[PDB]
Amino acid sequence: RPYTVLWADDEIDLLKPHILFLEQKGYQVTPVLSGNDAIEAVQNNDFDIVFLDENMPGIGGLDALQKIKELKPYTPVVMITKSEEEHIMTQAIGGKIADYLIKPVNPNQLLLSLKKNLQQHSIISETTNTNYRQEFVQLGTQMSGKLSFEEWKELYRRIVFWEIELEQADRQMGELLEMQKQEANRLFARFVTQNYREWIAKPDTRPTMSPDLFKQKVFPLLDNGEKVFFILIDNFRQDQWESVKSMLSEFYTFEEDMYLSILPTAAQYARNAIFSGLMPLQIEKMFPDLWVDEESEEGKNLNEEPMIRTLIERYRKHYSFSYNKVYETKFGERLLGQIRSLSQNQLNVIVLNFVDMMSHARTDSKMIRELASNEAAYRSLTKSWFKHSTTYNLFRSIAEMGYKVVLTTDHGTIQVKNPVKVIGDRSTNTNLRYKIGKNLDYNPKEVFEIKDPASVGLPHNNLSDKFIFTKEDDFFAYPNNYNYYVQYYRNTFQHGGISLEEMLVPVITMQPK
Amino acid sequence: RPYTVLWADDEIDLLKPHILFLEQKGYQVTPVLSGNDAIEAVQNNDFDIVFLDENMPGIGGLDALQKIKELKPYTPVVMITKSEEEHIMTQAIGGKIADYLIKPVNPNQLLLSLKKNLQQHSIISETTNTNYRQEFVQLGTQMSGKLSFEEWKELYRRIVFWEIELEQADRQMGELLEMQKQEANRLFARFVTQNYREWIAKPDTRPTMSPDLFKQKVFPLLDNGEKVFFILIDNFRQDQWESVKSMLSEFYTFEEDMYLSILPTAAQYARNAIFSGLMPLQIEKMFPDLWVDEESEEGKNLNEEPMIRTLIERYRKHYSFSYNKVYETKFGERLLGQIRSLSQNQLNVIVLNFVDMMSHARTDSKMIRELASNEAAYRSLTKSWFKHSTTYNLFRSIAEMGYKVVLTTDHGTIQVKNPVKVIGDRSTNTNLRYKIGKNLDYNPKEVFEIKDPASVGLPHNNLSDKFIFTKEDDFFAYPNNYNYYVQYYRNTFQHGGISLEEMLVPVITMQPK
Ligand code: BEF
Ligand code: BEF
Ligand SMILES: [Zn+2]
Ligand SMILES: [Zn+2]
Ligand SMILES: [Zn+2]
Repeated sequence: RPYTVLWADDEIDLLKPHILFLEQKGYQVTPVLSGNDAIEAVQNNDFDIVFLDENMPGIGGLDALQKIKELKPYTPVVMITKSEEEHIMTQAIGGKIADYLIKPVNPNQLLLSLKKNLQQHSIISETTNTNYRQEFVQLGTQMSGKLSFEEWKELYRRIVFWEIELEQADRQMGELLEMQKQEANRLFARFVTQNYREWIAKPDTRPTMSPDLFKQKVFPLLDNGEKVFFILIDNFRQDQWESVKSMLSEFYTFEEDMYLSILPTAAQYARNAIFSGLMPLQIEKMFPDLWVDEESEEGKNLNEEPMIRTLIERYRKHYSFSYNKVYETKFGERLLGQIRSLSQNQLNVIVLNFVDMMSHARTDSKMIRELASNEAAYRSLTKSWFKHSTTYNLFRSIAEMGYKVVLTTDHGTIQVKNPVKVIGDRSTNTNLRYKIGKNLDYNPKEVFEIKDPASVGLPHNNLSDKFIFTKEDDFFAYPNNYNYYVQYYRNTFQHGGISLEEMLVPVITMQPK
Repeated sequence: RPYTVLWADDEIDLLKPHILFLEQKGYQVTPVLSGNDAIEAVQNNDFDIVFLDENMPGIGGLDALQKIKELKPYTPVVMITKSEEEHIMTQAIGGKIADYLIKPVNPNQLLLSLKKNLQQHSIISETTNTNYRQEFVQLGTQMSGKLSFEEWKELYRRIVFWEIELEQADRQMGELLEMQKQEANRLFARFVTQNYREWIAKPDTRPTMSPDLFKQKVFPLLDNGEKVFFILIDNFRQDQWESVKSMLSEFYTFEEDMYLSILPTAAQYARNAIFSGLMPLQIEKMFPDLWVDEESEEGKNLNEEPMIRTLIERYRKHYSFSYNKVYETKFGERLLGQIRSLSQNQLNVIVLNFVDMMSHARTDSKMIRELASNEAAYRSLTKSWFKHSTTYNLFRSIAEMGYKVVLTTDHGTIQVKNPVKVIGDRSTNTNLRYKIGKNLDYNPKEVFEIKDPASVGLPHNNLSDKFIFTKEDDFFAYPNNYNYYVQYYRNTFQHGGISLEEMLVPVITMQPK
């Protein structure tokens, strides 16, 4: 079927050359001479696009626009007029005009406007597929050759970008990236297993990790006299920052970067390392009060504010600061009300936990299994919360206050696929991406064995304790009810292990506009 | 602040007057001679917009665009070239260009695209605010007089339209419509309580209601030899339809309409009326084995496929039909996978329950309390579900199967606000918007008294039973721990009573494009 065009213009006869040209290109043009005729035509038909002229007898062009957008809000309306007035242009833009063309009109301009407003989705789709197939060989070739951390960053940023651009494409085109994604995870998995021990041993030569975050990305700005809001959104992947960055460009300049999470990828160690500036083991030694062991019943991140103080004082700084933790809407509302009473501190730290709460609810919540069945839904559901929670307005006010913002997280999360059999003490931790214990049977290769936790800067309730970690998208399953739990945990989001999603996380330094 | 423009063209010299015109109108313009110089400037500067000439030395104009979008995807780009080729248009469109202007370009045309690509949201907001006040007058006029059912449809449609249209505006602009909506609900409740008993007694004259839906909206299509998918999304408000119809306009054209759900606005009564074509009392009188009374705890809508068979038979029809109920996520994926097999039926009934489950979860799920805290969030969450669940690809597949779709619901829901004291019994039901009881104590002025359930086509277990319904945003609250349950149920979504959201519900007839 060919596309239909409704063209309303009292001088429609002067446009015969254009109309023949359009009919020549396969379009079915319907002419009328008044806006009343135009509205009636829209009432009784389903045109694909409407060309309107501003100056007509009787009803005006912009009035027909308003009435037409009430009847067919999804049908693009192009305004084609002699007038160059600024109030006419403005009103048309406000009337939701799809495009505005000033007479005299190049016939080829009409052609462009018809392609862009009737086929931009189908066109963008075929280009994206083409441009992806173009870059496919480079991707596999880019990762094939062993590469540096800085290159690993760009490789992942690239895969994320493609993962988002291909949400709309067909399965076949989706799977080509999944393979590349998981193959990258496999290759990234072994990449960290080779160097993780030496990053702990050699802090000078290592990449930025959780204990260095405040030192590399926060202290420079504070020392430079800049006022900062450090926003920690627990469990915020790279692709979740891509999903929300468009909302924030309206208020901020982005200085995007990434850093490496320590293992395990969970708040107990990675987030405590961030605010303390130390590895968990050094937290237990130097500050035994502030560390909470794994076997304890109490929460494991209740002493982040005092840790911040030790970090500030340990570096001989005298920053004024504040700490707020929003784990419940109503608390985040009160914070949004008193936000501007924090204008005195050089550093305001806000922790948001809903995304981690939601990521976990993907397992034990019927609601979130549906609303985040897949990663695209997960990202969309993340966008909805960012917008309609206090978070959006929170950023808006901070931008008004002139505070720079370092937006980052403590770890990501990954959709788990394959079970890894493990058996341990009943008192063994219940995390599915890492386990702590002594009497643990498993296959050493299938996991990432750490028999000397002190070397990787991790404390232990005993001193025969060993750490094991899943890699890629694996997850631990116990032989009891193995058939059941593997069903229950397949395709859920789990953090604590090793993967590009979990470890490679964004740290965005944002300047208000 | 004045907006920054980056213009890249090898013949920049010639475009100088265009630049003075832009710079005259308060636009900072930065000119480069090639993409390479353009690609640099974007990294080293935060530009508001880019102007890309296609044909330049070395770097391809389109290949620069591809880079700029990957660096600063949030920044619009306008292409201004002498090219009139089709693929350059196509490639530029596929590169996510904002506007494409053929040389020679009118200066006012460059002004047009600058207003339309850097301010559009602000202009639309002002126009929306202005236009609503002008229409606010008429709406007040429409409500002033006595209203027919058809006028109630049109009024409610326009309230919802402005409800969504004003999501992007100040609070006070939202409180004007809120007052308008509340007044509309008050009159509509008055309108229902005056005429409801007449409607059940005069089928030939009453407006379309639940037991009439199939004969009025489905059978005429099948009689005309059309293939119909009847999709009932439980608990789907007008504003929820309004939120998704953009997604569907890509594949269907719509004949939008609304009908009245019978009371109570609950699946047990309204939805069974739909599929049986009878009032609940008639379902019990004629098909007692298919009716499930209130006392029992078994599901109340488990015999809808038999009811459809009796409806087809009752009207001496010979339709081939299927019936599928989706509440699990996995089952929906199975249905989509096998959607083609339903091509052997004239009528395909699909029931989707998630939106109702989701709506109820707004009460007892701290997840949905956050994700659907307000009506705007409720709509945003319905949109993401529709898109990223199997529902989107279900309508997609149905259109490709040349099937006509009748999308509707059994009732809406309303955010409750004010309690209405009621004394009942352990036997009394738990619905917040209506009660059934032999001995109910309440203030008759705060409810709609049905002492004669049979007169409104309702069954009951005891001869002295009666029905009472809340109106507007009221909800029933029992005296014991009244204070706790008032604050607990306040601001939740509840259905079963009288309101525009609950009763005046959409029925869309859709034709595949
Ligand atoms: F008469 Be139209 F506005 F060119
Ligand atoms: F040289 Be450009 F493509 F006008
Ligand atoms: Zn965390
Ligand atoms: Zn977590
Ligand atoms: Zn229902």
